[PDB]
Amino acid sequence: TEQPNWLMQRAQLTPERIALIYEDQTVTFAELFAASKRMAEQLAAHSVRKGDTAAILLQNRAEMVYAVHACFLLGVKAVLLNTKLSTHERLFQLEDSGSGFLLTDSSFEKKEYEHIVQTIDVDELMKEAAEEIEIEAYMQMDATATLMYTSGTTGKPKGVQQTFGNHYFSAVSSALNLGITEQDRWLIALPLFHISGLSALFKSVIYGMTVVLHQRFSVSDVLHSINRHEVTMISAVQTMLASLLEETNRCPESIRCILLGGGPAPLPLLEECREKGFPVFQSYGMTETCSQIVTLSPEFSMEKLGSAGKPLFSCEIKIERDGQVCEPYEHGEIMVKGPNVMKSYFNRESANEASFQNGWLKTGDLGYLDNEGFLYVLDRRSDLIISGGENIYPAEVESVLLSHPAVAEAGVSGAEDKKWGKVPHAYLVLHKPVSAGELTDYCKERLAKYKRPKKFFVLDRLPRNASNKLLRNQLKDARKGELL
Amino acid sequence: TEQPNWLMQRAQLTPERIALIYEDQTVTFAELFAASKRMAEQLAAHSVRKGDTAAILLQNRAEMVYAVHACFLLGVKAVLLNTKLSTHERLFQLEDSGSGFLLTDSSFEKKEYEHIVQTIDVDELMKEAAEEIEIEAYMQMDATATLMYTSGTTGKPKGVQQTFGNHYFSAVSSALNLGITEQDRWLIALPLFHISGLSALFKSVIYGMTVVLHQRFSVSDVLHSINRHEVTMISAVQTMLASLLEETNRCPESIRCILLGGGPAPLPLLEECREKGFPVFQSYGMTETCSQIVTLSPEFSMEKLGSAGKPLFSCEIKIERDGQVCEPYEHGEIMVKGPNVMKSYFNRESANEASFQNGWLKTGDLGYLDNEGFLYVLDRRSDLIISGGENIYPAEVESVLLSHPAVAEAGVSGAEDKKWGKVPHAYLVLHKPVSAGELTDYCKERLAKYKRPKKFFVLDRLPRNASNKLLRNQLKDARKGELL
Ligand SMILES: CC(C)(COP(=O)(O)OP(=O)(O)OC[C@H]1O[C@@H](n2cnc3c(N)ncnc32)[C@H](O)[C@@H]1OP(=O)(O)O)[C@@H](O)C(=O)NCCC(=O)NCCNC(=O)CCC(=O)c1ccccc1C(=O)O
Ligand SMILES: CC(C)(COP(=O)(O)OP(=O)(O)OC[C@H]1O[C@@H](n2cnc3c(N)ncnc32)[C@H](O)[C@@H]1OP(=O)(O)O)[C@@H](O)C(=O)NCCC(=O)NCCNC(=O)CCC(=O)c1ccccc1C(=O)O
Ligand SMILES: [Ca+2]
Ligand SMILES: [Ca+2]
Ligand SMILES: [Ca+2]
Ligand SMILES: [Ca+2]
Ligand SMILES: [Ca+2]
Ligand SMILES: [Ca+2]
Ligand SMILES: [Mg+2]
Ligand SMILES: [Mg+2]
Ligand SMILES: [Mg+2]
Ligand SMILES: [Mg+2]
Ligand code: NA
Ligand code: NA
Repeated sequence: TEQPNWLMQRAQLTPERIALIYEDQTVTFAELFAASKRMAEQLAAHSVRKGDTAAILLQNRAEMVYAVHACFLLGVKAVLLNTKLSTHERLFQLEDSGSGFLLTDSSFEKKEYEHIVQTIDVDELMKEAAEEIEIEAYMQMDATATLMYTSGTTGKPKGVQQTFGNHYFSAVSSALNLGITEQDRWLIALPLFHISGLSALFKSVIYGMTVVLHQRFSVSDVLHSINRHEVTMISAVQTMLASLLEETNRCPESIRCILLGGGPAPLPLLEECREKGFPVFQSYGMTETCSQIVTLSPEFSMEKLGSAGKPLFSCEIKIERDGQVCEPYEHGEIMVKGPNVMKSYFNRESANEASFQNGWLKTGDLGYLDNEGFLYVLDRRSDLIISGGENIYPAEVESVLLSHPAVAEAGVSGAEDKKWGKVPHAYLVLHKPVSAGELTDYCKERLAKYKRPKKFFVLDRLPRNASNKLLRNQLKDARKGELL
Repeated sequence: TEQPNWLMQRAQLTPERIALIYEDQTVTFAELFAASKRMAEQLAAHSVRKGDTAAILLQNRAEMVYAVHACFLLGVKAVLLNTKLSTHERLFQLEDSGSGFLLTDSSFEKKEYEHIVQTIDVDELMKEAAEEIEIEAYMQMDATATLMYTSGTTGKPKGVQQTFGNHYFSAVSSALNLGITEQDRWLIALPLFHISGLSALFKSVIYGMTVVLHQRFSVSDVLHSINRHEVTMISAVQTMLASLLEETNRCPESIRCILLGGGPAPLPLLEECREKGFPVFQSYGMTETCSQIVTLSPEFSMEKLGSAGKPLFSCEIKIERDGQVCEPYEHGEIMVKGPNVMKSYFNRESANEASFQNGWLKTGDLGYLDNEGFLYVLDRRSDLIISGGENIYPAEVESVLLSHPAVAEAGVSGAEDKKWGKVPHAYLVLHKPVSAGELTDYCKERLAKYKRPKKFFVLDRLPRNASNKLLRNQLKDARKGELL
């Protein structure tokens, strides 16, 4: 039921091994444990207690890594907040998660959260003296460790409860797939508030593996850092991968794995990576599975071009249509099972009832298996748009647009975009006149920047079926004029 | 609470990878699952049912690997029988374990067991037609998978219940310690009825790693097999390591890990291996921990010479004397904890109550921890003699000797042996005269070869404490004459 705290045990086993490279800082596992314990001590002085929930709002920094581990050492659930959200979106997640604390810094406006939660500046925190405490020496396998919001298909996101067991099994199953050696070093340049970034911190302490951490993604900095630090592993969404190949015809020799996830990649990009020797491992995974649950090796990447691979060890996948399992190549809903699959959504009894069916999680994605069991994800959802690896839910964007008094009805769908893959376009029926600029200013207070419509169209009615349900796939073809 | 059957998933994932090389003949994971399923179907036709217990009595052969997996595919607990035991010793274990079946071959005297268990000849079995069955597609993590007998300190051994979860976590923790790559291959030339050998079969399917299986250990054949099949990993007890060093001064280039366990090694041997580049990882582990639980890497083998190393990830060790905490360097009983620790001894109420203390397992070994947490096991037991990595319990050997009509009292202690480490000597008080030849003939029917006393001595009294308990340590000193 329990394991020794991973960071604590890792510091006991290999104290001097490097845990984190960040800018000009190198942090050993012994130093990481000491810093996380000290932050935990300072948090306990601000009355944080075992069983509490603490939200984290930070850019990728060493201090963010300390805060996550410090929560674990106190027995406190960590809510990872997306730094690009508007205040309005964060406030809902602070309230819905039951967070009693917000750990952030001066680059965010702490004042507008004072009413809901006790706000703590991580940099001022670390300057304070505090009593020593007895830390939580054990992680309970079925306890919720972290919460991440996603799947806003009804208009508001759901908090995914990720257990310590989920994270352990994700890291173990990935190591069984990719192999692990003492020389491996993993570069993380995507957000730590997504499981793509955060999972590397759990791999780090479980494997005893260095993470090279970047605050932002810059191709030139990443190539320099790979060379300076002998990086062997790197995670990317397809936009990042495309930017890398835009920069160089050759992959750095030390890279043995580019773990690609977070949405579909254009086929010519995968073909060019294979032709030029970039060792891309395409993968399929989500917040609910605590990162990858299916991965595709480069040796199959051309024969199975388009596939996300096979399930990781201990994990399982099937394709069902209306509760009947599908034959090979027959399209249906992707359902997954495994020790890395989330406990449940937080405080969403009805969604949990619908999403789980006898131990399997319904993903809401459509796909098929070929006759050797390789997974092919079909890009057919209209309730989800993926831009630069960031999920966007039309129901959320439509809810915000409807709230404007000039707006009678609203529909949002994804438009092709050479850089971002897809971007949201808005389709409106209006009571009163309103310009695109007005609408964009109105959305800025309520939606993260990547969620706001890149184009607006005006219609007399939107396409609906006989049950009055919006037909989002038909928006791009309806009689419309562009709104300026 | 369950995982897909490891062999089934591994065959699904990498069917063409080599699972087993035996007499240089190759078995892929696809072929291994097919042979294991077919033997399971043949066993079901002999009325073997989910929930039964089957004992296995086989030398190291491919068919013994099939049998273990076939049991898993039927949901049957597998009792691994030591092939060196007398018929008498094996009959006790068949009855104690509740085995309904015995899976063996014509190398063994099957007629002796058919009064207690239904005996099945694996070679005859594989020639039979049988109907297809629905195999058990999942392994229950807390269900007992295998039973192995050990710890005969009361005079009869105890059956260790090893769960699927125990074997999974043993394999994962070892991979996290040693690293794992697609090129790794593991050579096993020690009995599959010990967990030293059996654990490699589970590493094999979980990692997707070839096992090179030898029926016996010959140094020249092991060396030829390493270079022929590019072996990288090999398991050994110290007698095996000494034979290797007598044969060659150079370790084969492909070997990256010699995993040493099963008892203490002479320090000049460990120093010589380090001097000549043999990558020896000394370890501490037992049946009850489903193999290694503490291991030491070559980089510390000089500075920590005599150490067993540090606990594997997820595992823990402490030292206690009289239930009190022991400071570093303070001697006490080694106690261990981890997901690889056995469920319990089978139907041994008093032993389970005495051996488990608040979630920790008392090992019966004495040791201490240095100020960096490295474990030093002190060779101090007199209730256990280790001969060539085989455990010998004086209580068992004394019981056999006492049952002889001429024998009034008996005490067995370990004598130094250059080749085997320790061999048993017997110390006897006699009712009537009896020769050493007659006692040896008597012991042939009741004890495995390595357990039989190599020398007998006759005394008028044996060393005993105030409560008339034998003081086995002091037998060596006693006033005695050799019995010819
Ligand atoms: C793609 C990223 C790196 C782009 O950010 P960046 O700021 O560098 O963009 P630039 O090219 O430099 O230009 C900045 C302008 O572009 C805007 N912008 C930035 N991001 C987006 C965006 N997503 N969509 C639309 N616009 C964007 C900026 O606002 C700016 O605009 P201007 O001011 O100039 O006008 C960055 O977005 C990024 O890091 N994306 C990745 C986020 C992510 O990690 N998603 C994955 C989520 N899914 C999961 O975590 C589960 C699957 C998983 O675990 C996984 C995923 C990937 C890899 C591995 C795994 C795994 O299994 O381990
Ligand atoms: C040491 C071995 C290989 C010796 O056997 P072998 O038959 O090859 O000996 P020879 O020198 O060739 O001479 C043959 C005659 O020698 C007699 N004899 C054989 N063995 C012994 C013995 N142990 N003691 C005394 N005499 C012996 C025979 O009479 C033979 O005569 P013939 O009949 O041939 O004419 C062999 O004994 C051996 O394989 N020992 C290892 C057993 C073992 O596996 N012990 C480990 C048990 N402990 C565990 O499994 C838990 C710890 C663990 O998991 C582990 C252990 C080691 C390494 C790694 C791990 C791990 O954690 O994964
Ligand atoms: Ca500053
Ligand atoms: Ca990672
Ligand atoms: Ca893969
Ligand atoms: Ca953005
Ligand atoms: Ca054993
Ligand atoms: Ca007890
Ligand atoms: Mg950038
Ligand atoms: Mg099996
Ligand atoms: Mg019978
Ligand atoms: Mg031999
Ligand atoms: Na691989
Ligand atoms: Na200590």
